[PDB]
Amino acid sequence: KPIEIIGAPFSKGQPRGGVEKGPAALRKAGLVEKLKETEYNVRDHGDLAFVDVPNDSPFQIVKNPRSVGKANEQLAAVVAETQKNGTISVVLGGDHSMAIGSISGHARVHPDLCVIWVDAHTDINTPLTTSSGNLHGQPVAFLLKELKGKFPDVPGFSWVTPCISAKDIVYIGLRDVDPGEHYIIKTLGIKYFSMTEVDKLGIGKVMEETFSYLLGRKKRPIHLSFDVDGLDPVFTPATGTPVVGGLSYREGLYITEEIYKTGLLSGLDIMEVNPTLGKTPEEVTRTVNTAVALTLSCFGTKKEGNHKPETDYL
Amino acid sequence: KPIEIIGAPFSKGQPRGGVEKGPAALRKAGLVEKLKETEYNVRDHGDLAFVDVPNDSPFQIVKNPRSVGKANEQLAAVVAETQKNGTISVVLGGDHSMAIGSISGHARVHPDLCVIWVDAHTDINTPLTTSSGNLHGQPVAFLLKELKGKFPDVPGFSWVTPCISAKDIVYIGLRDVDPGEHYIIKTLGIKYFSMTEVDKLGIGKVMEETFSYLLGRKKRPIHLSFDVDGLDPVFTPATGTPVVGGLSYREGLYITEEIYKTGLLSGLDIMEVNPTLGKTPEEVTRTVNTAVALTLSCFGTKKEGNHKPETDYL
Amino acid sequence: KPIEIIGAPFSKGQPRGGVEKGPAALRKAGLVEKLKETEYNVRDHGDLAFVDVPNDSPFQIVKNPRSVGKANEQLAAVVAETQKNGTISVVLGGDHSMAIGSISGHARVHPDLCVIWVDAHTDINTPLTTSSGNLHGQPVAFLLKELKGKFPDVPGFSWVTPCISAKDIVYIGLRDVDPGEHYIIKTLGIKYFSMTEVDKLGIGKVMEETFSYLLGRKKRPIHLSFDVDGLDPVFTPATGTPVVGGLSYREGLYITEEIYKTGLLSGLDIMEVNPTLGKTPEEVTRTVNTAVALTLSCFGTKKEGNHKPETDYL
Ligand SMILES: [Mn+2]
Ligand SMILES: [Mn+2]
Ligand SMILES: [Mn+2]
Ligand SMILES: [Mn+2]
Ligand SMILES: [Mn+2]
Ligand SMILES: [Mn+2]
Repeated sequence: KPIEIIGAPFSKGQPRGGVEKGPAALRKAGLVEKLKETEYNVRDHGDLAFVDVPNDSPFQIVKNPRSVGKANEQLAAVVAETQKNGTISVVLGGDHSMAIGSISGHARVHPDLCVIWVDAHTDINTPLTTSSGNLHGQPVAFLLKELKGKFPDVPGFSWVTPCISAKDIVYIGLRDVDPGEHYIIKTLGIKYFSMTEVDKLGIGKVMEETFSYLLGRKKRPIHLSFDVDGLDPVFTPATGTPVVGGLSYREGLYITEEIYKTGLLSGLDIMEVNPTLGKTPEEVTRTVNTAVALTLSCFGTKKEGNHKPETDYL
Repeated sequence: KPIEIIGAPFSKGQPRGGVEKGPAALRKAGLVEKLKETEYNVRDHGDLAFVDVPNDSPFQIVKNPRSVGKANEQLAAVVAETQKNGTISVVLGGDHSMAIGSISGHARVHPDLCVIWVDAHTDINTPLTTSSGNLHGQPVAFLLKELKGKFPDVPGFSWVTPCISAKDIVYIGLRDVDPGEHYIIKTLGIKYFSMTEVDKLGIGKVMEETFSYLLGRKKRPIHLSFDVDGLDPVFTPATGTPVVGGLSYREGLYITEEIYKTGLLSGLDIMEVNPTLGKTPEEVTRTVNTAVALTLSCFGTKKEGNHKPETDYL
Repeated sequence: KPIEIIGAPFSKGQPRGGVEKGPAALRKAGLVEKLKETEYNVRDHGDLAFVDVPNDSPFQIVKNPRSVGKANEQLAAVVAETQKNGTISVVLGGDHSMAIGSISGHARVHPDLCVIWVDAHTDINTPLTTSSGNLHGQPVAFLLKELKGKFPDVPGFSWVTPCISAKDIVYIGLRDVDPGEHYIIKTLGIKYFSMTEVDKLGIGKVMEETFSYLLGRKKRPIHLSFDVDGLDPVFTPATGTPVVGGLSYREGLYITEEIYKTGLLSGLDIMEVNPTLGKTPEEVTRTVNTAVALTLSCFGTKKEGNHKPETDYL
């Protein structure tokens, strides 16, 4: 099967600045040429060009509503499209808000897909519950069925069609959940493994459950939405939402690693990688590199080593 | 139920200097206002005022005997008192030596209480076995029944009445135990989980045993004596007794976290936080903040998120 | 039983420079006097003197072939010798290439021995498969039976006699395996626990399997070849082959710790400790000290404390 890399230099989900420089920093780090070396075929679709909706008045709290809406509309399209041609979609963020289009597009071509969301946050706050109007913290809401109608209609997000239900998604990493967000997830009984779960079970066990829970019955495609801030800041320091006590490098890789072995990786999102947010070059480097790492992991690089089939190295 | 915060700016247990600035650095870090936001009621009883016994000759090895004795006498009083009025006692150290009064006072109002001691050390060295005469390393001894008489009588500690037996306490973190201390704990068969145990079992399992072991039969109150140096120096760098390979942040929180869920937290001690001991402001900050973290954890903040009951955020 | 410390200031296995200063930095750090304090007898055999074979032309890729061959010939001798007199052999590297002689000598006196290899690498690349000709990355190959003949004959390694088979060795730590190396290990079905395994199982479980796998049937001696780079660079920073996401300090100790408890430690190798490779004195210090740590662990120091038998400290 083939891979399709899609840039998503967007940053209006987050109030900060620099995440759009994400895909570029990733590419820069050799992400493609590297992916190239795996047993997958690679094509760099480039970075979507985003048209900034002039005069994007805040729809209440929600800021840059239309700017984001249109942004995601394009992406969901490009994604859906390449998904249609059976290529696995890899989106390079850009902030997590772009998630909406990535999943939406995907859903179209693969509606039975499930979602593995790795992040310190749920990003499931609704236009109402957000304490900011930052959409990079409301992705799961627009995509969620159960949350349909449960909030007004934001300008530009008219095209979104809740494409998944709480029994289709699993969180991993959570450690900073807003009262609303918590309520919402505890109410809709959404399966997750906050750091406490992980601490109690061990990444290993966590994956097992995560997998049998989302794939026990039907073996549907898997959409991995990996928020860089999900790993402790000690590995993914360059982000806008750093939270202490998060997934270790090793844990993070184990996840991407196990998900590779499932052979069901259909869609991937590498988000919140914000180059400008680095106390030192190192940090920014460190981040990106693990970012790249995770990515290759998802695609077969194994901590246990790799060799080319049908080839006697002796 | 309500909370009672009691400062314990003491430092004569340790030979170093700066721990008395502990409670202040904690307070400073927003510890109260933060605690305030939990579903507990809060009252800051202030920082006991300690009278330095002029001319405190070393009772043999034991240094600043009377200075400490009187220090703890006051605390055990204030503690006992507020415990009586059913408020959960939170002591901010100050060095671990102050533990004696914190537990003693507590014992009075709740003698059936058990103790969860988190620390890299046992601090169970007797006036005889200590290699220094530093009392901040002899707390468990004065409080221990089994060790009653097993050593001379120190000036000022005349008031102490061994209030617990080796089947009432559990250590977690141990990784630097003196030959004596070891002997003593292995002799009196005291239950513990040194880092090796934790490595073998996983904080999760460790808590399970820790809980069924100390609460299997009777569901007594729980006295948590948390020594900041119990976490790897990578989180709690600002202390006088740093030891490598200790509880991670995540582990440390899991503990306080589980103990919160038991609903039996009766007494707490936040010790050895020594502001002056920081290679950089960061370290000192980092420490304090996790210190605060642990504390709030004990009181309901959950890595998995928090929302207010009977409130539709929608 | 007694201990025999043998220096191996060698560095021609690695292209870098400084590892020969290893044993010295270790000694310097109190390694002996420390070991002395354990319930083992200690004798410092000194650091073998190595004669640099003048004009060591690269046998193809393999560099410094003869220089290394002769180096290991001496060691295998000294090792074999002291092993004969029933003393447990402790070799202080020096680069991992010296492993060949350490194991070889050992094998002679204890051919039924098994090997626990802790390292980020397999160092099982053959003169053919190496991408460099650096022998410090080919140890396991020369010692392996299955790999006998599977490659030309290197100058100076004429004396080596494949002394163990893939069912006698277990890797722990692996996270950087060359395509060849991988192939070779997956082909010969060699048991190992790469970081992914460890992440999935937990050092604890890993040791269990490691032990029942290598000692289930016969309780043979154990040869521990510990490559310093096996721990995350965050503890063992001073090495030529640092790899991210490796064994933690705690994990590393747990291993040496469990292996101590088996009572079967027959041979040990403390390698790749390269003093010159330190961004700061600290790093170099940090490394060495954990190096020493591991070592003492293997010999009875327990995170859970230590006391002298038949002695009432009361
Ligand atoms: Mn996110
Ligand atoms: Mn996030
Ligand atoms: Mn203490
Ligand atoms: Mn301590
Ligand atoms: Mn090696
Ligand atoms: Mn290595």
